[PDB]
Amino acid sequence: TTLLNPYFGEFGGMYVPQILMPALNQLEEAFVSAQKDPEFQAQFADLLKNYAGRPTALTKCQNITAGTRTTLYLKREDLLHGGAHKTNQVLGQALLAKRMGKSEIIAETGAGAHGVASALASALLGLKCRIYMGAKDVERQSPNVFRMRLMGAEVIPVHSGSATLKDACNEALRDWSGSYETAHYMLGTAAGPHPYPTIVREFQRMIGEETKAQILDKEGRLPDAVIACVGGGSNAIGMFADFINDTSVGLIGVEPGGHGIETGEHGAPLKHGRVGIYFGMKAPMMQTADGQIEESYSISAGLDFPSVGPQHAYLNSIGRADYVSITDDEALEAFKTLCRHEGIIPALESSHALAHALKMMREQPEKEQLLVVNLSGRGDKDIFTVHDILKARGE
Amino acid sequence: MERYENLFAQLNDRREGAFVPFVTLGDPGIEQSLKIIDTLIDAGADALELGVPFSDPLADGPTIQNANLRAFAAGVTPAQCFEMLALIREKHPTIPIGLLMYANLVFNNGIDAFYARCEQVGVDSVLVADVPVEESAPFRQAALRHNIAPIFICPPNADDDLLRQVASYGRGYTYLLLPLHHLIEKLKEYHAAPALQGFGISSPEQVSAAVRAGAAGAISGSAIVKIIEKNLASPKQMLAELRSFVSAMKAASRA
Ligand SMILES: Cc1ncc(COP(=O)(O)O)c(/C=N/[C@@H](CO)C(=O)O)c1O
Ligand SMILES: [Cl-]
Ligand SMILES: [Cl-]
Ligand SMILES: [Cl-]
Ligand SMILES: [Cl-]
Ligand SMILES: [Cs+]
Ligand SMILES: [Cs+]
Repeated sequence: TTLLNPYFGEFGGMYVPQILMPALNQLEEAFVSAQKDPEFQAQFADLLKNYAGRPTALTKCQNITAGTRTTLYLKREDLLHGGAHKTNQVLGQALLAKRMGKSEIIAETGAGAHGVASALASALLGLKCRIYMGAKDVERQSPNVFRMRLMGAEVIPVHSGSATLKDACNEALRDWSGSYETAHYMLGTAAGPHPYPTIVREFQRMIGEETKAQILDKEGRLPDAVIACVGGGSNAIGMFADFINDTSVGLIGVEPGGHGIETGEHGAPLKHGRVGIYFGMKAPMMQTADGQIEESYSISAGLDFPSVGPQHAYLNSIGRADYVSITDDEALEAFKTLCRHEGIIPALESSHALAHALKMMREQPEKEQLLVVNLSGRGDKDIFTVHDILKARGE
Repeated sequence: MERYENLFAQLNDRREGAFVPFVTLGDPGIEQSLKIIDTLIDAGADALELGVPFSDPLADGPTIQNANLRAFAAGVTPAQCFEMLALIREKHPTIPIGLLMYANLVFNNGIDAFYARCEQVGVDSVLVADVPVEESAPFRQAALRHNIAPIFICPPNADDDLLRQVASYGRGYTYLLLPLHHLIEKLKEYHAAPALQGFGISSPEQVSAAVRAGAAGAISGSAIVKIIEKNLASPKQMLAELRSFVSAMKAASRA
C-alpha cells in the first residue's frame, strides 16, 4: 500500500527485500507531508537561494550557432554550488532526513559529484555521512574522494562485484536495510525503488521551472526542445518535468554511446537494452542473454550506468520524450567547441547533451529552432581525462 | 508434488524440527558442488535451499557474495544450475528443494517459463529475495500454476497486515528473518505455511531454540558456506567438516 503511484506505466515499482519496505513507506509519507508543508518548502527555498546560488543563469550561446537558424541557450547548473545539478536534490533529501529524525546519511557515487554534494549537505546540516564508492571509482577519483574527506564524510570502497557504481549502489541498499531507523539513504539519481524517482524529480524540477520563466522572459515563447544527458535520469527529468504538459516542447534525452552502439561498449539501456528488474526497479537494463547485469561504458564516469530511471522509460514508451545517443568522440568535440567558442568548460556528461544539440543544428542549419541544453555540471574534473586523450591522439 | 507437506507431516509424527542448509550451486565448481550437496543430504539435511549465482546479489552479505564469485570463477550459468538441479532430484526423490533467486533471473526469459523449468527439474519452492509481497502477484501466480511454492520472508519489523499477507500468499514454509512468540502464534492463527527460523542459525542450540519457540525448524543461511570457504584447499576435509556440522545441527532438531 502506498500514498502515491510507484509505477510509470509498467516501469518502476519497489523491488526490494521485504525488510526494506518500511523504510521506503516511511520516506514516502515524510515526502508527501513535506510537500504540503510551507515551512519545509521555505527552508528548502532558503538553502537553494542563499547557499547553492539559485536561480542559475540561462546563457544564450551566440558564437556556436553563428550562420544557422538555431538559437541555443544553456541552463547553467554548472554554476550551482558544488559544480553540478546534484546539489539541488541532496539539499531536499537532507531536509527530509532531518524531518524523519535521522542523524546519518548513506550515499553512492561513481564519478563523485553526488558524493561530494552529499558530503557538503551533510556538513552544513549536521548529518554524519558515509559514501559507498566502487574501489575502481575510488582509485580513479582521488580528487573527489579527498573533497568528501575534507568535508567530514566517511568514504567506503566497495570491492564486491565489478567494484563499481552498481556494486556501490548495492552496498548502500545493504547498509540502509540494517540502519534505516537512524540513517537515510541519499540516492543520487531519478531511479531505484519508489519513492526515489518521484522525490528526485520533484527536488530537481526547479531546473525546468526556471528555464521556462527565463525563456519566456527572453524569447516570449516556449523552446522547441530541451535536451539533457541521461546517466540515471535526474538532471534530465529535472529539466523535463515542468514542460511535460506543454505538448509543443520536445523532450530529448541523450544516453552515452561509448565507443559506438555496435561495439556493445556503451551506456544506452533505454534504447539498446532490455527491460529487467534490478536496483529496486523494473527498467531497461544492459544485461547478458541469461540475465546477468552487464557492465556499461562511457568516457564520462557520470553516465556509466547500465540502467535508467523508470519515468524516462515511460515517457519514451508513449512518445512524449525521444532518446538518442552520443559517442565518446562526439562528446569530446562538443567539450572542445564550448571551451573555445563560449569560454565555458562543460562536464563530459553535459557535453553529450551539447553534442546532440550541435548535431540538430549542423544537420539542418536552415531549420528555425529554439533549443535549451541542460548544462548539468562544470568540466574542471574532466581536464586531466581530456588532456590524456588529446595527447594520446597527438593534438 | 507435495514434498514440503509430506516432510512436515513426517516430522510432526516424529516430534522433530526440520534442518535446512543453504549452499550456492556451483560453489566452488560443478563437480565439487554436486558432491557437497550429496554430503549435506547424507548427513541429515531435511531440505535444501540453493542459490543461483547472480551478478548483483543485493540481499547477500559477504560470505555469500564470495560464494557467487567462486561459482562465476568456475564459469557457472543459470542453465548449468538447472542441469545440476535435475541431477540432484534424480538422485534424491523426496528431499524438498528450494531456490533462492534474484528477480532478474526469474523475469529474464519470462516469469512463466522460469517456473515451468523449475517444475520440469523437480524444484519445490522459490524465494525471490528482492520481490516483496507488494510486488509478488505475477511471481506467486506463476509459481502456483507450476506446482511451485512461493516462499516469503517474514522480517523482524513485520506488522499485522504483513502477517496476514504472508500467511495468505506463502506456501511450503514461511521464512522467518514483535516478540518471537507473537510472530509464530499469529502466523499459525492466520494458517500460514510452517515457519522456519532463518535468522543467524549457526549452532545446534539455535536449532533447538527455534523448535521450542514453536517454529517447524531452522535454516542455516550462511554457516555451510563458511565451511566451504575455510577448506577450499582440502576437498576431503571440507566434506568431513560439512558432515560433522550437519550431523550436529540435525541432532539438535530431534531434541
Ligand atoms: C555533472 C553530471 N551530469 C550528469 C550526470 C548524470 O546523472 P543524472 O542522469 O543527471 O542523474 C552526473 C552523474 N554523476 C553521478 C553518477 O550518479 C555521481 O556524481 O556519482 C553528473 O555528475
Ligand atoms: Cl517541437
Ligand atoms: Cl517527437
Ligand atoms: Cl530424497
Ligand atoms: Cl535472503
Ligand atoms: Cs544563430
Ligand atoms: Cs546510462
